[PDB]
Amino acid sequence: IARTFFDAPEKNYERTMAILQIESEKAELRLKELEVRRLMRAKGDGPWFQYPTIDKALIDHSPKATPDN
Amino acid sequence: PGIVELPSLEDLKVQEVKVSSSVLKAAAHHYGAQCDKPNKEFMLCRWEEKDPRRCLE
Repeated sequence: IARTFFDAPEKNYERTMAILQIESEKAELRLKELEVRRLMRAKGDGPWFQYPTIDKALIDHSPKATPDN
Repeated sequence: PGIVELPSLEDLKVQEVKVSSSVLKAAAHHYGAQCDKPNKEFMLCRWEEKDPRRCLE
């Protein structure tokens, strides 16, 4: 029974070790995601949460009729 | 905010061109032909400085 069907205890042990390492890495990455989202929404100087402003290319740089501007 | 700087009347006292509209309109072409260089200097100063107080003289 142990030879034909059941897996070795070392195989299950190291498979469990790899699974635990992968899930611990995923949990740490999720916590880092929450922290970075909070910090960079609060500061607003990151690639995300960048609400758009007016583009500066639409300003006319030519002189006007009245120079007091 | 800051105090706005203004020149006094002593920098604003000059002789005036006390003439009507048609008096200026009749000789306006010779006006633009003869006294052109000081006019160009004054309005280039006005257009680049964008401040009367730096162009008065």
